[PDB]
Amino acid sequence: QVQLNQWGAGLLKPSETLSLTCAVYGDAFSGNYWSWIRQPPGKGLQWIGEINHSGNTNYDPSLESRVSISLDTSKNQLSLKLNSVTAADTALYYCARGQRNCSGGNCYSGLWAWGQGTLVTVSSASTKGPSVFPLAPSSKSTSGGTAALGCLVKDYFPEPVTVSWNSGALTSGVHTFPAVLQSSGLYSLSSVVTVPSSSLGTQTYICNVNHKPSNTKVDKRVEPKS
Amino acid sequence: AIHMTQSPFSLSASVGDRVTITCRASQGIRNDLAWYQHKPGTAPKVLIYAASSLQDGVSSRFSGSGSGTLFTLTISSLQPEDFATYYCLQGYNYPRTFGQGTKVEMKRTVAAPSVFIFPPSDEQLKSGTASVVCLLNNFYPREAKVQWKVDNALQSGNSQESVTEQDSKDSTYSLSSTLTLSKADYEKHKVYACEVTHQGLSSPVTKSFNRGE
Amino acid sequence: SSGASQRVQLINTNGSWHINRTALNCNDSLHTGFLAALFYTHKFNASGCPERMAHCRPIDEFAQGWGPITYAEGHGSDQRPYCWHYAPRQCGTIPASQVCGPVYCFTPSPVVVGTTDRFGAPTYTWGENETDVLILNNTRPPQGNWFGCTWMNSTGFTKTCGGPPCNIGGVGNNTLTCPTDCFRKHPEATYTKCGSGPWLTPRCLVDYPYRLWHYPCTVNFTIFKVRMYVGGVEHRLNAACN
Ligand SMILES: *[C@@H]1O[C@H](CO)[C@@H](O[C@@H]2O[C@H](CO)[C@@H](O[C@@H]3O[C@H](CO)[C@@H](O)[C@H](O)[C@@H]3O)[C@H](O)[C@H]2NC(C)=O)[C@H](O)[C@H]1NC(C)=O
Ligand SMILES: *[C@@H]1O[C@H](CO)[C@@H](O[C@@H]2O[C@H](CO)[C@@H](O)[C@H](O)[C@H]2NC(C)=O)[C@H](O)[C@H]1NC(C)=O
Ligand SMILES: *[C@@H]1O[C@H](CO)[C@@H](O[C@@H]2O[C@H](CO)[C@@H](O)[C@H](O)[C@H]2NC(C)=O)[C@H](O)[C@H]1NC(C)=O
Ligand SMILES: *[C@@H]1O[C@H](CO)[C@@H](O[C@@H]2O[C@H](CO)[C@@H](O)[C@H](O)[C@H]2NC(C)=O)[C@H](O)[C@H]1NC(C)=O
Ligand SMILES: *[C@@H]1O[C@H](CO)[C@@H](O[C@@H]2O[C@H](CO)[C@@H](O)[C@H](O)[C@H]2NC(C)=O)[C@H](O)[C@H]1NC(C)=O
Repeated sequence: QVQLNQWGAGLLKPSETLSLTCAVYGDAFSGNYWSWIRQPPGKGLQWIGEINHSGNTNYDPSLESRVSISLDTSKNQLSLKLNSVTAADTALYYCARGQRNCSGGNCYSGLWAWGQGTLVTVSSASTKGPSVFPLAPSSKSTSGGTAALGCLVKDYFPEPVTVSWNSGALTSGVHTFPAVLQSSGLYSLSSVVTVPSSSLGTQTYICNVNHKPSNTKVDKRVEPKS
Repeated sequence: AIHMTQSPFSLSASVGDRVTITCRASQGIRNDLAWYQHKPGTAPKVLIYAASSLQDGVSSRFSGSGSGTLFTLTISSLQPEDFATYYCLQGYNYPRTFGQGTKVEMKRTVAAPSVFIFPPSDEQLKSGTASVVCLLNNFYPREAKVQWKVDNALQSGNSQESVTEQDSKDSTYSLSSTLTLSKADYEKHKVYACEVTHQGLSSPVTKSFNRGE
Repeated sequence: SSGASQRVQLINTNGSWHINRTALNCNDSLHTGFLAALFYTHKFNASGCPERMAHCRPIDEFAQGWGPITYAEGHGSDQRPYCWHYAPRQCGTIPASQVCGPVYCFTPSPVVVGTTDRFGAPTYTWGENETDVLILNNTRPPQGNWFGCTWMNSTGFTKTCGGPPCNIGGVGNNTLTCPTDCFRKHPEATYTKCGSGPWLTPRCLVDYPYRLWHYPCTVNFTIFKVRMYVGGVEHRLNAACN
């Protein structure tokens, strides 16, 4: 089973030029074609363009204006480049190897080997570590033998943030929510965990936030509020 | 441009059902169609190519049929691993065009949300802003409404929710709504009520706190 | 990088398939040459072909298969690659140091796979670089790249990957795991569905230059030009048969 490898800088500010590469393992053979796919957040998969065994390409009419795909057969590397990038080009960019064959009349295509993705956030913001306030458990957050507490990870850029609890000890009942892009341009992730009511005073709940694009670490201890 | 329309956009099914998503072409695409499986976190998988062939090692459940303007993916008995999003894709035209995708969630018994309301931290209020979090935990179905009443003043514009992907194990969605007011405005009012309407609630629930508690 | 190497006169075409991309990691005499590296070192198969081939079976021996075809990721204890019913492990990436000679893969037609780093770019170091590797990972074509590969390792034993093969079912423990065309024992185990290597049928392996090396007891074999079809594409290729 064959899986591809994508490289490239993922954070952009508008009017730069996005430039990924992708190691399609294996030499160009007759009928082989390679293509790039992007998933803008919340939308479906969206086709960018193909380059095939012959070196000629279909692009999307939206992006022809400013896109380009080559295949450097010397290093078995696929290349995607988007010019004059806009903040709307934020998406998850996939590269796919595939085969298209014609039995005379009819033809079939299909993509059998894929990259891993590369999130590309294009946004005029600058990489800022998060502020992590506690979500303190209280009677209004406690109902039952089940109390809820958490961390609100607020105002970070760009997207990838990770929250673990009691330094990866606390597993059960955690929901780290999908972050949101607030009107500032920064992001607000929220991670909660439900724990036994009886243990609030006696078990210690630390949440461990990590925003790697700013080399930021934070271990906020979340405890009850009176 | 050959437009593929895919049906249904969403679909709820149990483990054991037959499931037939379909995909119609604006004009004939011969049978250059292809079916892909997408699960959050993973790359897509081809399941079916040439509209009716099974890619090597894609299960026998997955039948692809159709030709011309009308194509189906059909799963024989739904399997836990099969719960994903499926997109068709034609390879016959100058712009390759996808279907919109079909997200196939799992059906379960109705669950009511457990609403907790979290008040803004004092750590935050010193930075100048106030975040009121309203959690709706482990409910099904996914549809829900969260509204904010600051002293009965229904809000809008200043609220931002986001919902988990269905639980892989208990099939329950969870949602977190976040009011964000400046310190000066949060200081004006008293009651912060998060009102939740969900199918599992016989009548809408409200959790609330007064700015002192 | 690029040996520009001045000029050459006649009518020309492209850059072609290079030799430097062959892993010559061969620990039995190293080499005085290259042909030297492969023979007076490793493949010391003299005459034991009658009793090496003894441990292989006609397809008739094996249990008839019931029901629907599945894929076996077991590959276990099956360690006689010269028999047509070797159920091979699916192809991984094998480090250059464990290969002596060129590596052949079979979209049934045979192709050479060369040495390369872990990012797929060809290396021309005769595979003596440690980070050199042979990226053989496979998927059954009409879509993937080849049904299987055969090569020779650093002590000169033939070793094969491919498939993965088919579990056609069966009555007893004397049952078959089909790596080839089988529509005798199960009427859906064709090569396109189960072929996991050069073996076109129980008694025909794809002829290729090192067939005499990797599968040595098929010397006496007869070579036939046969058509085959793999998801629409015509394959015309020689088969050594018996
Ligand atoms: C050819 O196939 C082999 C085996 O299928 C591939 O090797 C596998 O590569 C994946 C890359 O994601 C490895 O997964 C990783 O495992 C580590 C273990 O610590 C984990 O931390 C990672 O998060 C990830 O899950 C996998 O272990 C590895 N398997 C072996 C036996 O090495 C190889 O990459 C394939 N070559 C291709 C497709 O070019
Ligand atoms: C394969 O490796 C051999 C290693 O020697 C290369 O042969 C050398 O090539 C360089 C320039 O191309 C010469 O300066 C040396 O004198 C050559 N030595 C010989 C002829 O043994 C050979 O070029 C390599 N092949 C390629 C093009 O990668
Ligand atoms: C064997 O291959 C490796 C790469 O896989 C070579 O190592 C690289 O050499 C370049 C030379 O500029 C460096 O920039 C890279 O950083 C090296 N790779 C890493 C990350 O270690 C190596 O030179 C090759 N042969 C040997 C061992 O001489
Ligand atoms: C080359 O491949 C052969 C394939 O069988 C390897 O031989 C086996 O080696 C293991 C471990 O030493 C033994 O337990 C087996 O009994 C051997 N099998 C036979 C039939 O000889 C050989 O070791 C490989 N050489 C390498 C890995 O360089
Ligand atoms: C390939 O065929 C030849 C002839 O059938 C075999 O070689 C001969 O074997 C006899 C024993 O019956 C010897 O006495 C001869 O000296 C051999 N002749 C030559 C010129 O090789 C050979 O063994 C066969 N190879 C295999 C793998 O069976």
